[PDB]
Amino acid sequence: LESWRQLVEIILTACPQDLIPTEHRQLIIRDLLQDLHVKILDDDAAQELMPIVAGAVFTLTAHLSQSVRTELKQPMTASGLGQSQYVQMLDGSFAAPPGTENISAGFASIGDSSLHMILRNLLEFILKTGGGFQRVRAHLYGSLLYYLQIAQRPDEPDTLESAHKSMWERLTAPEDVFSKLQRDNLSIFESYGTALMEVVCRDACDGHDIGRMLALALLDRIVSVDRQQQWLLYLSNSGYLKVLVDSLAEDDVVLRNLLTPQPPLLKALYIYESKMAFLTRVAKSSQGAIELLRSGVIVRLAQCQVYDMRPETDPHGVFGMRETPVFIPAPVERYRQILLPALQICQLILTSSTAQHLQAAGQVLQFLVAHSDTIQAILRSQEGSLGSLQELALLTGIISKAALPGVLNELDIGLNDGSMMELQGHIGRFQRQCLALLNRFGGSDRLRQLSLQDDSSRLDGVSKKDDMELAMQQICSNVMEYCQALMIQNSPSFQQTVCLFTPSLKESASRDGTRQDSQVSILPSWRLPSLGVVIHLLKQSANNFFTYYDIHRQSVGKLQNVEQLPPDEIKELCQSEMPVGADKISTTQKYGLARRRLVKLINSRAKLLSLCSYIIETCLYILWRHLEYYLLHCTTSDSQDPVFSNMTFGNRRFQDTFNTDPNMDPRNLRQNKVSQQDVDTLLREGANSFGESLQKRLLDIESLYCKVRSRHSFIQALVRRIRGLLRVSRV
Amino acid sequence: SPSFTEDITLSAVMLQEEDPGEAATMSMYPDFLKSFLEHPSSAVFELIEQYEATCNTQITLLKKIVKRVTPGQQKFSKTASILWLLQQEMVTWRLIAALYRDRIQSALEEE
Amino acid sequence: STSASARSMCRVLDDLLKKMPMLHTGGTQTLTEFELKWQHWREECERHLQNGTFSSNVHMEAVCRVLLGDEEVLLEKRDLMTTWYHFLVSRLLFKHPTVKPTELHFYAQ
Repeated sequence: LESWRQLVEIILTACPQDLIPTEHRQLIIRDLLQDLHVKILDDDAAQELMPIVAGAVFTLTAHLSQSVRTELKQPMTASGLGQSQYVQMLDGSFAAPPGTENISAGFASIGDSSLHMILRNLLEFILKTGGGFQRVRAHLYGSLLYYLQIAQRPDEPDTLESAHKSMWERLTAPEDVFSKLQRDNLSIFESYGTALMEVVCRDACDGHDIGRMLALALLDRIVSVDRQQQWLLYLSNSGYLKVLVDSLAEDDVVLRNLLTPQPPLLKALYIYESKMAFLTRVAKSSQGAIELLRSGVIVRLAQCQVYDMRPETDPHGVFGMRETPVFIPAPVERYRQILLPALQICQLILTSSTAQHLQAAGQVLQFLVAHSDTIQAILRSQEGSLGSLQELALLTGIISKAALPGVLNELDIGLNDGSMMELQGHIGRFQRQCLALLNRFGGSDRLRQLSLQDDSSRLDGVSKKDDMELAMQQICSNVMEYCQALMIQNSPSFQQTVCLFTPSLKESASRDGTRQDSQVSILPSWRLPSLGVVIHLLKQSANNFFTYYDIHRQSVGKLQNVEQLPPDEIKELCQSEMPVGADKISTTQKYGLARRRLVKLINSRAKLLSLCSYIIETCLYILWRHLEYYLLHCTTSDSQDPVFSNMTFGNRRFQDTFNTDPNMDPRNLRQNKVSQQDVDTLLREGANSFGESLQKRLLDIESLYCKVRSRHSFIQALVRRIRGLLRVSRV
Repeated sequence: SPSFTEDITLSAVMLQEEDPGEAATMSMYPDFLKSFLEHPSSAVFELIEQYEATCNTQITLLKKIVKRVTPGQQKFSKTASILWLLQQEMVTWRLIAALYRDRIQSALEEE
Repeated sequence: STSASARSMCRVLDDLLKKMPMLHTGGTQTLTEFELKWQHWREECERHLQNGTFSSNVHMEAVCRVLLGDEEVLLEKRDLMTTWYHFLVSRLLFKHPTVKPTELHFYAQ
């Protein structure tokens, strides 16, 4: 059997497909599969067979998966490509813009009956097997992976103008034979019921690393199509979640060992990664997140000490040289990977925990305050590396929703004033860091720096540039989320509402230049920076928005004209995608490769333009609220306002005595400096630098969005009211 | 609004299953038959009110569904087309009911 | 009720015993808040004694000393304990309510 197997896979995986018609190839594959299922489902030996035949089935379904994929690149019948098609009624796969027509033919060619019956054969062979055969069952899980690989679909593109396909990568149809066979197989799963999922749960909890990965992938793809949740119900009923969460206590200890010099092999890291991915799959469900919150997961994480230790260097000591393996990343990177899943699950639970998001955010802020030291170090760390940008982005994702004084007003109530003041002092630390974030990375020189940082390797340099650019985009969007939440919360107040900025365009002009790029210039974040930051960022965003808008339009033109392009440009595009190409490969393959590059880049630019419009409109909101506060409520030092000079600036004053020092003074956060001369100079500077060209650009840009969240127009209100407030002075 | 929540969960199912429009259409018929059996053929006006109010609730739910997703996607174009057909179904129901109730009361007022 | 002067003393003691810090579980029991609130309770007992609503009587002062942990008073009260394991459990209850085996041997010694 060893020889016969090795023979057949040497026939398959190494021989060129071209020598024999793939129709006959797959036909023979399924014929062999049916006959072997006959023989072995009927059994021909005892336990001694399942290992060897299980590896056989492993590689057989591997070869069949990739071979059916080989047919997926070629049309069969009289029409699988071209102007007219008359064979698509034979399958749940149908026509689409270039790419899906060749795929649909590959399944309309094959007898779905044979596929379904043979996978039945697999599954029944599986279910009659007993336990204690972990590597046999590993072959089995991988075989199931190999089959469902064929039925797997990729992620959808991101389009703005709606000029490329967004169909048949999902199940959104009564059709999609993919989905219907998935439903049938879901029924067979539930027919297997408790025993099968008992087996898979035990195998995922105590199995072997590879088999754990196989089981996790199987579960993820099954859950991605399940709508009946028997699995969630049973795992909830059985308390597997309890033992799994208690295993995170062991995760903490092992990772605390791993942080030491010369860490052991990465298998423990892989184990913790797989556990965290499983918990992410859990949190995907709203109910799963509910039970995660009910279990006090964040409490256990806070009681764990692993994130408290962070590899950080000093200008002294033996620092500057690692005794850890050079083939593994930096220990600081490893700690980043350690802390990352906790933050991911936190941002998922805060988003999906809307009903109990009060308690979710309370636990999240407990996590933050427990780990604020490392959090503060990351906030105060100026790196420029992709990892650091992701760190700050996810930190802001947590803070913009969690670090709200409303959460302290709704929970933690009745606590002592010492606890209140410590919590609020940390909160103010977070606002000051968030404010300094804009000063650090709202500048334009970051664009040049990050564009130059990715010229070392051009294969992934484009991806790196897009990643850092998008990361900055979410960071901007996200600090703005924090600001908007704060402003909405403080809106009903009329004596405790202060504006974070002071009016000036001197700093607007100053920021357009360099920030003495040895240390990034920051306006004083304990002393309330200026609206010049807002206007400069808004103008820069408008410029870059026209940039990415126009290049996106041209890229869409290229994507639609890819059929008309000559061999050389498409060859260049395929070389830019993968280090293999030229005209020896099929023209269709070349078109597909070029189109896939264009799809990913269009997705990047579309996300960019959408979020940039977000920041634009939120900048409008900022300008509106600042103008409302200043022109209507702030006391002026050049005259006596009618009823506004009796109105103090927002928030009350400290009773604690401090000396004005140029570092960490929240006492300066409480005072705005407003005068009539300031108002006049600001109005003239706005009238001059806020050109009608900029206004028309804003108005024409804001004429296509807001459809996703579908709330009635506020955009024209902000634009017009900002325009009026610019022409309206102090009363 | 709870209806918004059932919209969210049915849309979570409906992204992995058929388009919302066909399910919404098929959901109405049992209410049709319930009203027809519980109500006589002289209370046709209250029966029309039942159709209208309930199928307005389905319009409510279907726009609740379609509003949150990206409309620039062609997946929802067919569902939306069926949806505008549903609004035309409103207007057809309203038009027939108005014309023929007007005819009845005109026969009444022909004094 | 019997002693007018000791009535305030008894009320203060009863309030303290009513506000004994207990376990703190938000999904997982927290020892940290536990020892923090126990220390704050000890501080409150000391402040009550200093204010005089928890002092001025030999019994109440002895009770407060024992609550804060007072070895010589316990050893004088060796009659009511009568056993060194009771001595150990009293010592832990009154100074180290969260004990580890690493310190159980020291305390037993």
